[PDB]
Amino acid sequence: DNEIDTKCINEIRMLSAELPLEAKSGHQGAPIGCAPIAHILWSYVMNYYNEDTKWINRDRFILSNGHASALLYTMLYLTEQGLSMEDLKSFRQFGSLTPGHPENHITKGVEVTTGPLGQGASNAVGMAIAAHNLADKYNTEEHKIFDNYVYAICGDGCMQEGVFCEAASLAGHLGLGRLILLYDDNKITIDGNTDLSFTENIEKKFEALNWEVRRVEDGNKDYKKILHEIEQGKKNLQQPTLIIVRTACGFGTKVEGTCKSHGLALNDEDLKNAKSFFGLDPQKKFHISDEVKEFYKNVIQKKKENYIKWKNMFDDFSLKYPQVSQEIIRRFQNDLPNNWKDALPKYTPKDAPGATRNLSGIVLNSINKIFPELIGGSADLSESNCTSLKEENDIKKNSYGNKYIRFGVREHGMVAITNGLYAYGGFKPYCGTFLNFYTYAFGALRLAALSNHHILCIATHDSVELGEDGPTHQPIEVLSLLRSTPNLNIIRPADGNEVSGAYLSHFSNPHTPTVIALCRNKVPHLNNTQPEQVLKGAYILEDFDTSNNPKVILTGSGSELHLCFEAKEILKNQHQLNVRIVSFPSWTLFKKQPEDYQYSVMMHNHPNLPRFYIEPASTHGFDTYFNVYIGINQFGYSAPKNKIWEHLGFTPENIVQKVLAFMKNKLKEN
Amino acid sequence: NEIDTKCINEIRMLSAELPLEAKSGHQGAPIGCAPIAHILWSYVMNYYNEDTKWINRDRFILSNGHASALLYTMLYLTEQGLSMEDLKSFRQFGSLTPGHPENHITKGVEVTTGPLGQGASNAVGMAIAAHNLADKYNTEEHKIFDNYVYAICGDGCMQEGVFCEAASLAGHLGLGRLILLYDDNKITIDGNTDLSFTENIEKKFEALNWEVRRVEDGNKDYKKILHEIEQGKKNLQQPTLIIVRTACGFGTKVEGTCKSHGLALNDEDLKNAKSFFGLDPQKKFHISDEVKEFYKNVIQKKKENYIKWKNMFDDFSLKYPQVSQEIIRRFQNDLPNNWKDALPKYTPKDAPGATRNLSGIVLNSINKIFPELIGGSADLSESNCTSLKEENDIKKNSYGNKYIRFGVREHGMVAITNGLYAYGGFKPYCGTFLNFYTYAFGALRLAALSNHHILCIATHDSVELGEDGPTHQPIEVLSLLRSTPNLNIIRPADGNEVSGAYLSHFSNPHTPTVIALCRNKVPHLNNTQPEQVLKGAYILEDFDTSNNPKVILTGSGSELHLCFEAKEILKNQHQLNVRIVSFPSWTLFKKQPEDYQYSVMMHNHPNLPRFYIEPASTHGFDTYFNVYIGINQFGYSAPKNKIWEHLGFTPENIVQKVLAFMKNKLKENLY
Ligand SMILES: Cc1ncc(C[n+]2csc(CCOP(=O)(O)OP(=O)(O)O)c2C)c(N)n1
Ligand SMILES: Cc1ncc(C[n+]2csc(CCOP(=O)(O)OP(=O)(O)O)c2C)c(N)n1
Ligand SMILES: [Mg+2]
Ligand SMILES: [Mg+2]
Repeated sequence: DNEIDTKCINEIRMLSAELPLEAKSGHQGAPIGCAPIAHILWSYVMNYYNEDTKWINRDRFILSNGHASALLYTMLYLTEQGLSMEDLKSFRQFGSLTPGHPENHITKGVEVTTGPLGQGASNAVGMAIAAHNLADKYNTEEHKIFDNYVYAICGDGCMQEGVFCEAASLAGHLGLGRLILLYDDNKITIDGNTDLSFTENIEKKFEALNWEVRRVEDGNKDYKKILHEIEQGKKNLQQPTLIIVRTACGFGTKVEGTCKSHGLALNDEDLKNAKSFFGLDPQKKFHISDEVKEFYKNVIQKKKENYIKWKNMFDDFSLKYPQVSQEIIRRFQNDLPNNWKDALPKYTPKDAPGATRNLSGIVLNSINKIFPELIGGSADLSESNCTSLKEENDIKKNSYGNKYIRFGVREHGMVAITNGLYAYGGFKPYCGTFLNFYTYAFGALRLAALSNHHILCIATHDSVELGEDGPTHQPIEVLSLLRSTPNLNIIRPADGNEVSGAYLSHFSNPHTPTVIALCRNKVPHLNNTQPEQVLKGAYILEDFDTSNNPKVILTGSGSELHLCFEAKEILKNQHQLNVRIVSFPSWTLFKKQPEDYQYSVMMHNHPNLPRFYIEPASTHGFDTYFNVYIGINQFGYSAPKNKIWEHLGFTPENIVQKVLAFMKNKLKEN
Repeated sequence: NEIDTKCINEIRMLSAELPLEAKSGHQGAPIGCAPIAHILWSYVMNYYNEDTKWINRDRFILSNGHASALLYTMLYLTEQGLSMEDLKSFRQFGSLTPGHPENHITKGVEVTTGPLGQGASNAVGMAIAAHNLADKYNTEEHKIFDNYVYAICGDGCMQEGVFCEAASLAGHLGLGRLILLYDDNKITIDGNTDLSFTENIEKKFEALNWEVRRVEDGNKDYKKILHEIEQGKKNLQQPTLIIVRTACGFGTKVEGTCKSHGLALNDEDLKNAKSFFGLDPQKKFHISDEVKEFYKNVIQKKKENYIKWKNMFDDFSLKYPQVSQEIIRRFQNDLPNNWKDALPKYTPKDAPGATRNLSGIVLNSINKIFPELIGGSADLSESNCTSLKEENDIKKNSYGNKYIRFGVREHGMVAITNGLYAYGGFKPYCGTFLNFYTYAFGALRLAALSNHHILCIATHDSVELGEDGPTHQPIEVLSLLRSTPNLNIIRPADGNEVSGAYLSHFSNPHTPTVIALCRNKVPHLNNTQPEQVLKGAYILEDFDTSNNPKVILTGSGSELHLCFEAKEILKNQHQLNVRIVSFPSWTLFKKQPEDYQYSVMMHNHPNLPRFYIEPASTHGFDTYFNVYIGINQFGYSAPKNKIWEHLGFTPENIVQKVLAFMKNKLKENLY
């Protein structure tokens, strides 16, 4: 043993613990407990380059137990990856680079946003898929361009969440040996001892999932064993490795091993006492000794030396294989393939009707041919979701350089893995399930929006239009949910041109996740639909004529917009009205537009103008743009689509009656 | 004998005919699981066909809900309220036989399934109830509650996180009254399970502290199915998983292919299958006299067992009348006498309190008079304020308690809470931070669809929670809940409204309630009233009789007190006539007559300033309001006061927005 390692570990414990104390808010116990793991990971195990936190061959790190953020920030400070001491002292303060739970959009060296338990460890499964795939796709005998590992720390909370139960099952099924998960086995959660609620035999469970399991019995002091088990885990490339590290929460302090150690239970005096216990100066606050600084300066230098060897190898590879090097650079710069928009199909009303889910499958297969970086799949609904890619193969154990993932019945794990694939870099991932079952996964979908992860969510069977599977499958509240979530696009295309526009919208908004809502049965290709105009959220398909007849606006989207065209025929020829038709594929994209544009389309500054909307979902929000509408403020039915639409008034005849009734009443009041 | 095989095969074939008639649905699992079903209803399960709400019945759950045609066939054969004409109306509008089972529609359907993983997780809650009631009420001579929970699930349920969570809790609590039969058929929709699902299930469930049993030939070895179920029942210290290997679509042309999952057998195919199984291929929707006679005898034997129980319960009720009356009251869903006396009352003279703490006071008050109150928090008992003083945890070998430590398992917690309600006899509650109910929305939405009367305590409801930051601060959740049918979301502003929110929950017994509660202290407000919370919005201070220009300020939760501070400025510095409206619940308000809604909000007046403040998405606000402060972005890791200052949650910013709206309206009207 060299005392410098123990000195580093103990100064990391106390600096980390000081951040919540300064903020009077946050968690000290796990940062103290996990300091040995962190010292080992950053000083000996992980390969990174402090001057380029986006190095394409870095080992990615994820703190799944995100409440331990003070530990991560201490490590990013010590390894000079972009945090100053003043940043550390700004822990949990407005606008700081050190929020109470790590956010990848705020802080360099933070790969994903954690805090909601189970997400980070599931994200890491997706990064391990990426690491295996790219090694298989690009490495040669002499050039190991991608040879990196995914390291994560988690606690008991992540081990209980279903999202990580799902992701861990897939990780074992796929044999992702590049994943190393260190579990802080400290017998503590917020309510108290884990014995209150959590007594699984974790080792036996993870062996049943096809993980390799290793153990460190004294994770507070045996940092050489932590290093040894990590190094041995890396040698087993056919199984993800779980390392169960036994620690004491708040080790060495007054609150050690009690559930109060979870949070902020060490004041100034308690930290002085802990510093004395650990052999440090109790009078120096926010202090790193010269010897520890010198140690981490040397760590940084050794990391850079390893980076320079890779860089020289990459330059040699790039001379020998220029077109492959060009592809790698393009993918990791998030640049899109040359002439990619030529892959988006175009249609006219003379083409045969098609379901928008099927039209989406045509687009997916078209762009798959020119996007080497496209990756994803369905949660056991590949045919119904139309996500299958012709002539591609499944990612499977010992065959990672493929594009299609069989997620199985794991919506939440799916989306978190999809998040991890995007966050790794170099990928444009997509996922699929029925729209109604994305709420199984909203924990991870909300994080895509907060994290700016550019993921594509194919969501078919978007309404009661799906028919006999019934109310447990028919969304009512989901469109409203998505429209109420910041930085998320929900697009509900009406026909083939608009499906192409929905994919165009996704790739034109590269910091925002997209959900494309798609219908089950065929709908007609409509007059004047335009892919580029989907980007504006709403646009006019047929404007007012030049007559002096009373004016009406009909608006719709998805599988009901064609009903507005049918209603227009009746209103025009049977009731002598002047009807505008507006397509409303995306509320979120529309809200981005200047108000002058929004009023030019919806004319919602006119109180007496009939402004109609139809949508098979909750009417929450409709009063913003509309003053007469048909929605669904109830659960659905197990019945054929036509019977549901008849019962709920999704017919041209009912649109007509609603508009006429609004107008007759308006005229009488006028 | 041959009768059991004949019963099984007629069940296979009648079940397979319902989707064919509807030209929609799933034939393979109903065929594959028919032997399990025959054994469960004919030999294992104790029920009473004339009372599907018998309090000591064995509850059954079909977790692989796409197999609904099988369940309906059994409810028909055991005469539990479905006719042949109902079976022929499978998946038709208004029928009692929807494509996935719905407890609100069909007698003998205990929970609503179809979303995978839910039913098996509900069954864990049902097993908690069965263990709890046995411990609470049984005596040496009177086994009032001695029943078991039976469930069938497929591969999909075994992959879903909600059931991974619930199964972990089931093993931790040692719920030996739970028996789960797993249809291990190597098939899901995409194809072979080896595409995505290769766990060693037996070893995994042993690690979760389940007992695991197996039936290697679940297509034909029905005696072994019966044997393993009966042995599973004898181990009361562990839930039992029975891994039943079947062939999806066994005996038919699609046997063992993923095409068998859905609708892949036509009229000719079913004739061929009937010949394979020794049945008359020319008779459709047919049960033979021999099979009808067999199930008539089953029903009579179940009734004999019920009469024995009823006689014992009558003897118990004479010896312990007060206890018997409590059991009856709980299972009737009736509330204790004078229960509303448990709801505290406050005035503006009382000291400020956080609404989460005030909720904790109400919970402990009603706990004293509600023996049927049960629940807990997902590892946030202190922060959610859900702890019950002087109550004990439910734990292995100690089930007659009221508090559940759910651990870090929000989705499993809500599904278990659903199961506790669906069992009968309970008023369950659960708790987590509001932002983490979207982890559990699969189950929460089903509470609404199923009419499960569950209470969801949801604290830390906004950016007001402060430094934990944007991963913890809801923006979209209030809107989601307001957009969900048959669900109440209530955000009480102070102590009186917290009592009103509990009043609202127990006054609306077929609707789940989410109560959104804040972290820090807020003042008790003028004229708040618990009974008025039932109307969703109501006037706290109404207009005076002056001719000064009118303004309405509306708020809820932790921001309503800001409207009082803004009113003081608008009245004293600007001479305006200001109404204050409390808006604790959009969902309760929407169910009021329009005339009431307009009398409160006055949203038929375009030029009247109608203000609202809420720390969440402005989606929906234009229904009642024309000027407002919301949050259409994610939050911040920062102290609450810093966030409110930055985003304009201040009395002075309310004043500026109202005055700017008014100045502009005057200018437009002068034109
Ligand atoms: C999904 C979710 N549910 C709940 C919380 C609240 N919470 C934060 S940490 C924690 C559990 C703490 O246990 P563990 O992960 O073992 O951490 P330790 O206290 O040992 O550091 C919980 C429930 C959360 N952050 N995310
Ligand atoms: C949460 C959820 N996701 C997806 C579906 C769609 N779905 C219905 S059945 C099924 C898989 C069928 O697998 P299994 O449970 O093994 O049933 P089997 O085909 O063997 O009868 C899926 C994905 C669903 N009903 N619920
Ligand atoms: Mg812990
Ligand atoms: Mg199966």
